[PDB]
Parts: sequence; C-alpha cells; structure tokens
Amino acid sequence: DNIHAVSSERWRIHAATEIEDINTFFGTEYSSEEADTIGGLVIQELGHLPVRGEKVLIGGLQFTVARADNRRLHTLMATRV
Amino acid sequence: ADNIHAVSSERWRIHAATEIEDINTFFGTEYSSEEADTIGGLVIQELGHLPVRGEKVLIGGLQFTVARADNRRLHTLMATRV
Amino acid sequence: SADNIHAVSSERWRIHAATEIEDINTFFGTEYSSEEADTIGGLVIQELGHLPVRGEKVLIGGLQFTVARADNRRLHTLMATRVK
Amino acid sequence: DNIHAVSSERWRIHAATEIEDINTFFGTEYSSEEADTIGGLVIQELGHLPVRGEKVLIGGLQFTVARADNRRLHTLMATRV
Ligand SMILES: [Zn+2]
Ligand SMILES: [Zn+2]
Ligand SMILES: [Zn+2]
Ligand SMILES: [Zn+2]
Ligand SMILES: [Zn+2]
Ligand SMILES: [Zn+2]
Ligand SMILES: [Zn+2]
Ligand SMILES: [Zn+2]
Ligand SMILES: [Zn+2]
Ligand SMILES: [Zn+2]
Ligand SMILES: [Zn+2]
Ligand SMILES: [Zn+2]
Ligand SMILES: [Zn+2]
Repeated sequence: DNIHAVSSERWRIHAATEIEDINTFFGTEYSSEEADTIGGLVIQELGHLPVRGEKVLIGGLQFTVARADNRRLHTLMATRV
Repeated sequence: ADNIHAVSSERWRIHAATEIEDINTFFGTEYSSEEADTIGGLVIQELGHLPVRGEKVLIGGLQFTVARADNRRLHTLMATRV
Repeated sequence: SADNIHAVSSERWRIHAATEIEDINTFFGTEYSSEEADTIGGLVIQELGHLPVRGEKVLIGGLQFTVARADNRRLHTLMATRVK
Repeated sequence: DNIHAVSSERWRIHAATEIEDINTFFGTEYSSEEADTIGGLVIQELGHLPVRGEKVLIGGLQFTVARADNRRLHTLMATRV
C-alpha cells in the first residue's frame, strides 16, 4: 500500500503516491497541474527538496518528511491539522 | 501483511483475527473481554452469535460492520467512527 | 496467529514476506532501506539476486533470514534470527 | 498467542498465561508451586495486586503491569533484564 495507516490518525505515505489517490483517500482537492505525486507536490510547495523531519502544511494535512536523500524524497508521514 | 487497512482516511477494513490490544493501540479505544482475544471474537460476543454480512456493532465510539462472514468464520469488519 | 512478524519463541520469528520494510525496522531496530523493494520479501530477493527456494538464507544487517515458504511465483514466508 | 511480540525485545502477555508456557517461550525455569499463571506469579513476587506501571524482576525478565483493575491483573509487558 502506498498509503499505510500507522494509527487511525497517522499515515505513512510513499512519495510516489499519485495526487489523485491522496485526494480520494483524504477528501482533498490538491492540484496535479505541477506534479504527479505527493512527493512532487511537497517539493513544489516548499520550493526545495526537503530533509528528514521537515514538515509542510498543505490544505488540512501536515506532511512530515520521514525518509529523503540528496536525490529524492521517498516517504512522508501525514496527519490532520 | 496489514491487519488494519485504511480504505480511506476515516474508514478501515480489519481482519477479524486482529488482537484486541492492537485495535486499542490503533484507535485509542479501551476494549476488553475475558471471553475474546480478537476483534472478531468481541463482535461475536456483542452480537451473541456468528453474524452475517451487514450486521453492525457500536462500541467505544466505533461502529463495526460485518464485511465478510460465512457459516464457519467471521473474516472482515469495516469500521467507522460514530 | 495474525502477526505479520510472529515470535515462535523469544528469539526466532516467522515473518510474512509481504511485511513492509518500515514495519520490520520498527520491530527490530534495523535501518533497512531499498530503492527498489518495499517489503521484506522484496529485500531478500534483492540481496539474493533471484526468487529463492525454501532453505535459502541471507544475512542482512544483524538478522539472518531463511526462506520458509516459497514457490515458482512468490516468496511467502521467512524465518529470522539474530546473527551471532 | 498468549505471548505476542510487540517488538523484537518486548512482549505483551496475557496474565492468565500458564507459567509452563512462559518457560517454553523464554527458556526460563519458573516454578508453579503456588501461582500457576504468570499474573499470579507477579502478584506472588510483589506480595500484592499491582497497579499499571508496577514492575517485577523475576529471573532474567522484567514484567511491567500493563492492564490491571481493583480486582484483577490482565496484561503484562515483558522485557529482558
Ligand atoms: Zn501497509
Ligand atoms: Zn474532487
Ligand atoms: Zn533514493
Ligand atoms: Zn488484509
Ligand atoms: Zn491479547
Ligand atoms: Zn445475525
Ligand atoms: Zn470463511
Ligand atoms: Zn505461534
Ligand atoms: Zn512502504
Ligand atoms: Zn536460489
Ligand atoms: Zn500476536
Ligand atoms: Zn507494589
Ligand atoms: Zn483479564
């Protein structure tokens, strides 16, 4: 699973998860104009490839970077605001 | 290999064999039973019989709906918050 | 049991191959990571180079994984112990 | 499973677990001369019915009380000393 529930209000999410799938899962309306994937959306929002422990708020969800390297973002943790 | 599957952010598909303590960790609930060790066991206790698909049990601020069950086993519950 | 990582005794575990690598890491305190694998079965296949048969073993970090159930399609179950 | 691994070195144990079963799983040599369940043995070693958080070292395992009430001990967490 690309979106894994760690607990009822916390999700471990592969960066490659399609934005469409995030939107269906969460009831969000994130745009896919500038990205295909949630990792891509996070990078677009921050303007820069983030580091482990960095958090970004997008709509009503907070994404925390769980695993990233100098090349790629691989995993995010999400919770509600 | 996941026992509690989130189908959407507010809805979960749960294996009936999932241990009650693991349900409690996941949801913050405090379920207990001296007759059952699994969430399926608890649902059977509450309903007083082996249920069929569509039967519902409300406990501890969660609603469990029987998603799959036959004449021998209760397999799967769907949970939502009340 | 319903455990994806099932202790058969205090120091030996039967593990569903489909267990996510992150859930292995939480359980064991390992820091496994793959660019190309998301599950422990995937990681075993990566480290061995091929789909293994029952009885094949691989050491990854401080854990030894032996194949317990596999077929011509899939690796299903592993038995793990801590390296000595 | 009356003895469930939460993590590789921490186990959730039903208080009603027979002492013999503890011995099989851990290689302990606890005896059943008085209590014959692990919850009974914890109470016997402490000398009273414990509350959540109480710990007793028995041989090479530490048992911490995880769920108890004013009448019964239900769940223990074990770790190695
Ligand atoms: Zn998962
Ligand atoms: Zn929409
Ligand atoms: Zn990478
Ligand atoms: Zn399932
Ligand atoms: Zn239990
Ligand atoms: Zn019925
Ligand atoms: Zn069946
Ligand atoms: Zn077993
Ligand atoms: Zn994953
Ligand atoms: Zn081979
Ligand atoms: Zn278990
Ligand atoms: Zn005391
Ligand atoms: Zn009890």
